[PDB]
Amino acid sequence: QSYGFRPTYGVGHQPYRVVVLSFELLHAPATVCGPKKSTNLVKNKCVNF
Amino acid sequence: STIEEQAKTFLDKFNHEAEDLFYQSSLASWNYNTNITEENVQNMNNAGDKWSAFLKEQSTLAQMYPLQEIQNLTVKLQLQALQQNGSSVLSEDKSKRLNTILNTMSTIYSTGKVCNPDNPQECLLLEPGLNEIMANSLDYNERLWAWESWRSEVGKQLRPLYEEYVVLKNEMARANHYEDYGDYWRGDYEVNGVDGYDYSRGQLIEDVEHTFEEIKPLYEHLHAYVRAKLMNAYPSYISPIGCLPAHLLGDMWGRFWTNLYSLTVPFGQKPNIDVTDAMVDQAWDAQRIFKEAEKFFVSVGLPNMTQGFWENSMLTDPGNVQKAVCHPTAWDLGKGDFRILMCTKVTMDDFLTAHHEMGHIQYDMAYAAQPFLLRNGANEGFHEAVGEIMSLSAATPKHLKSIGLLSPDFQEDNETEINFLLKQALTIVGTLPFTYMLEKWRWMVFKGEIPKDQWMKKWWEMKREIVGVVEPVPHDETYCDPASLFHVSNDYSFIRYYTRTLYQFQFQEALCQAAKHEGPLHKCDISNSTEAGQKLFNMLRLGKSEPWTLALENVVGAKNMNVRPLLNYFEPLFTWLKDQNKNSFVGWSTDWSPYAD
Ligand SMILES: *[C@@H]1O[C@H](CO)[C@@H](O)[C@H](O)[C@H]1NC(C)=O
Ligand SMILES: *[C@@H]1O[C@H](CO)[C@@H](O)[C@H](O)[C@H]1NC(C)=O
Ligand SMILES: *[C@@H]1O[C@H](CO)[C@@H](O)[C@H](O)[C@H]1NC(C)=O
Ligand SMILES: *[C@@H]1O[C@H](CO)[C@@H](O)[C@H](O)[C@H]1NC(C)=O
Ligand SMILES: [Cl-]
Ligand SMILES: [Zn+2]
Repeated sequence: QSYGFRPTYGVGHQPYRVVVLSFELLHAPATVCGPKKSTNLVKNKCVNF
Repeated sequence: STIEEQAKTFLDKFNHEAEDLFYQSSLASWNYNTNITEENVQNMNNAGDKWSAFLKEQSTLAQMYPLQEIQNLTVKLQLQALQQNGSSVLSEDKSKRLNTILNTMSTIYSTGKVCNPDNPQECLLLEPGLNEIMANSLDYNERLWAWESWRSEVGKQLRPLYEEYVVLKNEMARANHYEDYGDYWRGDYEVNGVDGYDYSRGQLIEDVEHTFEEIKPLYEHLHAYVRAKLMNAYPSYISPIGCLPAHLLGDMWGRFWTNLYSLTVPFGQKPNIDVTDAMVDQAWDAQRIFKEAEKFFVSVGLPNMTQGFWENSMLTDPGNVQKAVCHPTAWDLGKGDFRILMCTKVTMDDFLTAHHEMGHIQYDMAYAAQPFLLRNGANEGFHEAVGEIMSLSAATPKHLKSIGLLSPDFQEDNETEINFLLKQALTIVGTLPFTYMLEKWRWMVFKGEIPKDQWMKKWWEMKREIVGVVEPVPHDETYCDPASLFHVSNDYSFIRYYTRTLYQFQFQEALCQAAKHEGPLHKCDISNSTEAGQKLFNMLRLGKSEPWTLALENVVGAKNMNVRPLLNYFEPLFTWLKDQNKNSFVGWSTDWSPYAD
């Protein structure tokens, strides 16, 4: 069926882009991992590396 | 399987296509009315023709659908509305003939110009010549001559054409299972398929007669007061007991008696309700008027308006660069597009008309969820009723006091209240008896009880009885005075004004009772009363999907129309008129006539 869009239409009819994420937390070798952002590298001070 | 889901799916398809088709048609109409160009007229014509062709196609498609017995309350009503084609139920030749005759009286009424006897080349149409002469020239002779010219130059060409029009309308009604075209117009008010709320087609006549019988003393007293005042103005033109002349009613036909007010004001030295100078001083503009009206409906319990209306609608004069007919009109274009045309000046007339237009838009919005064939009022007199009740509520001086539109020291007195009630009577009440007379004459003509050679030979007798007005100039059967109005010559009904007035009084009384109002009904405001707003919005959202009497009970609790709110509203006027008319004859005499002495 035709699925066109127009700007005159109000809220609820303007086109929306949506994306999905499928995860898997089953115990398996890890491939995609996070870098945990970063912190400044302190030196010569008792810290938690 | 059965025809239920078949009709359901067909009506779904009809809704899907008709939404877009009416969207295109309304967009073309809005383009034309805001921009007077030949291309816009052609676009409107094409859109209307395509919509008519699609309606013909849908009626043809639904014809094979059996009547059977389906009681979903939507599908049956939709197919019943689609089936009543009307002009196309007879043969093609007869349809062409009725189109020819329709255009005949339409063009004759539009171009029924009258030329002065002293200058044949100087001719005036109904507008602005006759309207200005009627509303400004108070001379007896000029008004009488204008009446004679308008009812003489046009009726001769209309009499047999209207005869054939009546015959053809009776034919169309009989072919569609109505006894007369009057019954065809009753069919809108017909209620069936519901238990305990059925309304018969004869019940309309019964209720109309009963209500007019109760109203008769009010019209008698008002006409007696008008006769006394005009006899004071015209000593040698009005009998103390005789009927008033047709041209001394405030208009040309008897439709509205507004122009009599300046000649019939009880206390003309007291100021009249007019705050134009107030908005001029406050540097107001039409956008402020619309914003205040939206705020007032927010106060009474309505949600605010969407940005699409304010982006698309026009609320002022667009000038002559793109011409526009400045008659204030509303559009529900479909697909959630709502618009209004209005050339707004800084006036109270424009203020009241703007409340009508935007509350009328709100009323249209109330039934948005209803399907296409259910996007209409339950009967022909609810949208105008909503507009008029909003105008009356916003017209109350206290409503202006709260928002500072007038100086608080107005000091509402008995004289001002009686003046306002007299204006209402000569504006709203003054049309009820004339409307009843014309509608009764049309009904009796369509039904076939009035011989042609006696048509006006009934009218001008009942005019001496119902309206209490005697014709000033004798006319033979060639003239066609009873059909010399806009409604009769443009193929429209006339009971809508009576029904709308009754409904508006009942609705206002219901809202006032739901607003905890104390005192006279005329000093009642609905501002800051969300209970009454929601109570009325319950009726507003129903639309025509349900019988009109259920909607009526939903707000007033009465299953039959009644005039008790009219008495409650006009009781001070009744008392004042009865006190004033102690030494004057009450009623009118049929025998008296200006042309016979
Ligand atoms: C008004 O109509 C003319 C001719 O039909 C057209 O050229 C013009 O674009 C229209 N105005 C608007 C605002 O569309
Ligand atoms: C009438 O039809 C509508 C549309 O399918 C449906 O939602 C409603 O339930 C029906 N009414 C009854 C009483 O079955
Ligand atoms: C209408 O009222 C709602 C409720 O707060 C508000 O969010 C919206 O902006 C208002 N719309 C306009 C046009 O003022
Ligand atoms: C309605 O309420 C508003 C705000 O509460 C107020 O400004 C206004 O004066 C009230 N109107 C009346 C008639 O009481
Ligand atoms: Cl008439
Ligand atoms: Zn309206």
